[PDB]
Amino acid sequence: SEEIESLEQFHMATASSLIHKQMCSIVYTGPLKVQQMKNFIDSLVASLSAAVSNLVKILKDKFGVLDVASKRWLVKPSAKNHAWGVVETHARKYHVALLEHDEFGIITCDNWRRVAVSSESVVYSDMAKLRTLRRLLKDGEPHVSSAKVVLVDGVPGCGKTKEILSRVNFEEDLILVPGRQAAEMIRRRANASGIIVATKDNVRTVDSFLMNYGKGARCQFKRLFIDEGLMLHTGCVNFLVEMSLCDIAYVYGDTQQIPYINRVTGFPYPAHFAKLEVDEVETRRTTLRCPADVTHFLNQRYEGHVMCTSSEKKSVSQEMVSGAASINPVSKPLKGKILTFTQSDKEALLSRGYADVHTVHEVQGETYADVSLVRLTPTPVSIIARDSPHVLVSLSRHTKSLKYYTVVMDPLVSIIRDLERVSSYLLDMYKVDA
Amino acid sequence: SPRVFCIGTADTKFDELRFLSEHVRSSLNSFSNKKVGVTVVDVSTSWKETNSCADFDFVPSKDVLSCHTLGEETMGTFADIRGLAIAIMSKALETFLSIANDEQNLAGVIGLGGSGGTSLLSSAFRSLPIGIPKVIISTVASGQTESYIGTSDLVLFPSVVDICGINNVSKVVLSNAGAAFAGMVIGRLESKFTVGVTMFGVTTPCVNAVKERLVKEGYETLVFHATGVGGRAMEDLVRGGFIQGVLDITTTEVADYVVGGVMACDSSRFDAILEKKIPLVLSVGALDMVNFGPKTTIPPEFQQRKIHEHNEQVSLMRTTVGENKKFAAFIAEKLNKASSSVCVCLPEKGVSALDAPGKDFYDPEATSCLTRELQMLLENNERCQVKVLPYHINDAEFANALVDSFLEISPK
Ligand SMILES: Nc1ncnc2c1ncn2[C@@H]1O[C@H](COP(=O)(O)OP(=O)(O)OP(O)(O)=S)[C@@H](O)[C@H]1O
Ligand SMILES: Nc1ncnc2c1ncn2[C@@H]1O[C@H](COP(=O)(O)OP(=O)(O)OP(O)(O)=S)[C@@H](O)[C@H]1O
Ligand SMILES: [Cs+]
Ligand SMILES: [Cs+]
Ligand SMILES: [Cs+]
Ligand SMILES: [Cs+]
Ligand SMILES: [Cs+]
Ligand SMILES: [Cs+]
Ligand SMILES: [Cs+]
Ligand SMILES: [Cs+]
Ligand SMILES: [Mg+2]
Ligand SMILES: [Mg+2]
Repeated sequence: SEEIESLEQFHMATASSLIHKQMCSIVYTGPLKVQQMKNFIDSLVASLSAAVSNLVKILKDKFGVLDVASKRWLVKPSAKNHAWGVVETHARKYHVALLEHDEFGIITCDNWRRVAVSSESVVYSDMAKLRTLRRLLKDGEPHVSSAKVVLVDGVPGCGKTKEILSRVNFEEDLILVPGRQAAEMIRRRANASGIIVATKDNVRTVDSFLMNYGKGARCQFKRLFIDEGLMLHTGCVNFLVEMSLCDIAYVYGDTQQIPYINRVTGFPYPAHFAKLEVDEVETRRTTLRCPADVTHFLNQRYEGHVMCTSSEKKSVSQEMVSGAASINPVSKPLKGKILTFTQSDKEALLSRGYADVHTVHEVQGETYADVSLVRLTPTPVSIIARDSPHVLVSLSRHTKSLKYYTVVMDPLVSIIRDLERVSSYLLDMYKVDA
Repeated sequence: SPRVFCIGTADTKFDELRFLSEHVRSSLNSFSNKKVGVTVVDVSTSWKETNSCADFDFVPSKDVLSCHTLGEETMGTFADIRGLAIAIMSKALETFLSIANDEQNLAGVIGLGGSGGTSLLSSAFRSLPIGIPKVIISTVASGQTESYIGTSDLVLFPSVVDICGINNVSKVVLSNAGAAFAGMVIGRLESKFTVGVTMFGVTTPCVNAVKERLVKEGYETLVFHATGVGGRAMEDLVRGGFIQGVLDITTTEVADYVVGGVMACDSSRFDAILEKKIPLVLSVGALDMVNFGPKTTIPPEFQQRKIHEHNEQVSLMRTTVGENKKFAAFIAEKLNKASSSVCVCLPEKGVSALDAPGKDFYDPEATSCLTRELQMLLENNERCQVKVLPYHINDAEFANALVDSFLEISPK
């Protein structure tokens, strides 16, 4: 559609014009929110500069390179139908090109000698976001909304999504969330009574909102709801608030969920930039889902004490499996929701005949009565650490029980053993009415 | 009726706890001439329950927890699940001992443990008044001990070997510690106006002159090295009732709290003194330096600041005009809350031996600002007098001018 046309400023621009070897000596000015927004834009300019520069590097000395003449790949890429890449002309000039495809691959031109693509150019999100955001500036200066912003600092199962689903007016408000799985979950839980009230217009991912701004749908919203806003750059949040034209915005955040990550070699994102500036701070410290033992765990990972309404106390247990093969639906059926930490293990369990299997990451925000967590990879698994957000999420999905089957000792095994050892009278101290 | 408590985690050290209690009871009866009761308290944090300890009056783990309710002291984060459990029990123990100390005769407390149990016991034990026997046979007595003892009279007896059963070694170590404790207990049962002063080597000329004056004026004195724990030590003694007046000459700890030095005070500095409403004469001694050491350690941002190398282990940083105003703000914000007489004495010439004419830290521009900033911030304080004297903090006349000011708000 007209999207590629909306990105004309990027089409055929020289690779050089988009590469900025610096963005480390940048000095920001104005109100804190303004610097955060500016910095957010810069983080995008920086990410794109790295993507374009890496493509040029590959051409001169995942990463796929196409030979225009033979229409055959010199180095096939992992992905397909890349949204863009860098073109190397016969004179050896480098340009950024918005890519078009057909039955035989990339539609090229006469002067094009080679084309380079990568995972970074699979989607043109940075360009899309940069296009949208710069259009909102008046000489590099972003407008700050006068809307009131309320931050709700919460913990697993305290009611972050629940409150949003309970307080939102679907005919007037907007709910923005970080990922597609979150959005689909929100829309699914809102529509669970039989009527579709949550659509693609009042519940969107942040990326979708930013990339298709103005493009249509609806612009003016009375109230904005952001679920899991600490997963976003502060400038991004200031932008969303302003772009939604809301009078008030409620940002629900969790300090121990996967946080916003730089991911750009020594890119400047100082501490005071990472702190969201808001008008009011509310705290939620009573988990309505988690058993007492998991609550104890939450107490050691969060600022402030965490209480629970649940009567459940001891709920976790583990099992070291001598033979990885023995983990099959016939030998040992896993009750409740079956989860794994990695995609590979997930595939393994599915290939063995286990039903409805997902990764911890794929079920964020979800609740289950019973959970069977499985680890089949004896080799090192990065995301399984005592301080990992994944471990946190994996321990807080169940209301009744959780059991961890693993082929090798790991931090989760220790955490679970520890929780099993805690005094029951101590666990009672976390109980609260309701 | 005097009572002592033998405390430990019975789920992992039951026999050692018993052996100790047995030896304490035996020693108490032995050393006295006259009856001291002994109660065994279990502070285990696991689910393993202990219902008794021989024939001793015994308090189970759950009973200690039941008198406590989660508070701010344990709301933060912790390294692991066990650390949190211990943190909560520790504070619960503190409540349990508070109760026993009010509506009962607490004669002393003793315990044993590794780093964990010691950490658990120390916190609750040091919450009791100085004088009351506090003893812990610890496996970590030899090493860094300040986080356990703090400013208290808590005594850590080295266990020598790891506490793991009664053997020829632990038998002797536990017997000695238990006898020592019993001695302190029986000995206690069967048996002037003091001024506190803050000091630094760079203000010792002032402090020594003030001390000689005070002793001559008939006072008893306690000098504290302003290293961060010093001010805290002084203040804990103030609420303990051991200090009736304070001459806070060296407030240098404020510089470190503000700038971020190594010998910093905490946000509570001065509160103890003001809450007691005891006479307070305060000054700006050594507020011209923030402590670091060694240079290689000096945080990156201050690496370009004016540094003075005292030793290989300590390097002093000269405070800037801008930082001095912040020092004044901290002091003033506290003093303006006073509900009793306070006098601020300021030496116009300099605040330390290094802040004098012809010395490495001399900067009358910073001194002047510190002075004018205190005056301004304290101008509407109807409880505080501000005196600006034409001297250097170490000049004999300044010292005697300090005691003069003290005498007027604390006549004798
Ligand atoms: N389908 C359901 N039926 C009954 N109770 C539910 C259901 N879904 C969620 N809950 C309860 O709602 C509470 C969780 O509210 P949520 O907002 O979904 O969790 P949260 O505060 O968002 O924390 P996260 O996102 O899971 S880390 C828990 O008490 C769940 O037991
Ligand atoms: N996971 C846990 N949860 C709750 N309590 C625990 C846990 N693990 C251990 N404890 C208890 O913590 C207390 C101290 O354990 P100890 O083995 O005695 O540690 P310690 O010898 O005093 O010091 P260190 O750190 O082991 S040298 C005992 O009551 C244990 O049962
Ligand atoms: Cs163009
Ligand atoms: Cs450029
Ligand atoms: Cs199942
Ligand atoms: Cs006797
Ligand atoms: Cs005797
Ligand atoms: Cs209680
Ligand atoms: Cs200092
Ligand atoms: Cs005054
Ligand atoms: Mg949620
Ligand atoms: Mg906490």
